[PDB]
Amino acid sequence: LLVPKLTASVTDGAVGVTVDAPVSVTAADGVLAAVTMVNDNGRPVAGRLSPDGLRWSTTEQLGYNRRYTLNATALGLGGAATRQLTFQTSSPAHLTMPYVMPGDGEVVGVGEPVAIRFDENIADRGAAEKAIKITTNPPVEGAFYWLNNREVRWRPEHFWKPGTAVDVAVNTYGVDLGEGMFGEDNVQTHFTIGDEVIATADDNTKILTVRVNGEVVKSMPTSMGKDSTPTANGIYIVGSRYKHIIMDSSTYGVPVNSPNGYRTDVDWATQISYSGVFVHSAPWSVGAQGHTNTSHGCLNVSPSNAQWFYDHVKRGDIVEVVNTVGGTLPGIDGLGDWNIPWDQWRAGNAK
Ligand SMILES: *C(=O)[C@@H]([C@@H]1N=C(C(=O)O)[C@H](SC)[C@@H]1C)[C@@H](C)O
Ligand code: NA
Repeated sequence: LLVPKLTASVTDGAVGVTVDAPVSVTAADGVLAAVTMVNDNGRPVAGRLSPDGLRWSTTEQLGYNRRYTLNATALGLGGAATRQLTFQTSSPAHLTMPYVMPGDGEVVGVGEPVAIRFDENIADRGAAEKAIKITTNPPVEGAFYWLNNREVRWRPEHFWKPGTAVDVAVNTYGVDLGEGMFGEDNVQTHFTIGDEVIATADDNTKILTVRVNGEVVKSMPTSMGKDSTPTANGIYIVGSRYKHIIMDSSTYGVPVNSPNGYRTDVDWATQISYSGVFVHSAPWSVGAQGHTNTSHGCLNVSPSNAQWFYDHVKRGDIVEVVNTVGGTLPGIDGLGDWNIPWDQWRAGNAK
């Protein structure tokens, strides 16, 4: 007859035990008759034993900087076995919280990347990427790319196919993200891709044409950036929408009191770059719209066309600007991800 054997997922005296996984105990040639896990000051840890009595596991989040003591007894025909193990979990120098976009349960356009923004700089980008689990249905190849030291993006080679489910699990709790930095918690979001909405602003015609699944549904006269401050060419991703908003140039680095500084309240504004490009109402330039460029870079349209855009275009839809005397929108703008060539995006920049 064999004496029961106890096996635990941790070892007695271990330090730096990571807290991204549960602690378990398994019995062999016998069953678990008693399992308790207690922190430094005696508080019991929630756990559950399997019906067949063979495996116990913690069922709640284990804490950073804890010393836990596990006590287990196994009983079998051949006798008894009891063990006591004490171990210490990870002690972070710092915690960072991730924030994910887009919103949970949202429907977005075919240009929307998965966005994970940490509230601290990440020293080990690879460890962050590894901790982020993206599911797509139908499955599609995609890749991570960092816009800066805190925010990473994931997208496919081409615009999403309408009807695609996207699930994002950021499993950073218990994960060492470099230089003693650990995830403050996990976060999860799920979203779905809607209709293909692509609006093209052609500087040769000064028209903003809105296509939904390939069909023209709207043609808006526009006035883009004057030659001195032109609208950059390229692919812009639609972000937030505002019934009205005070445009403050200092938000985008430009002192209000300075030469092309400004602080103006505007109607029906749809943001399409972090650098401050909006589609918005411009009653002052309705005469110029469709004829000459007169703005600071924004896409001036009529009050009714700005409101139409507000009502009918959603986060993640696409605005393409072409044929202007500007350069190309920076790939790392914040809403310019599609201007990065796929070979470069796919290669990433985690190192
Ligand atoms: C965009 O060009 C700016 C925005 N558009 C303006 C315009 O005149 O077209 C006004 S300046 C009076 C407003 C500030 C900015 C947000 O980029
Ligand atoms: Na879209």
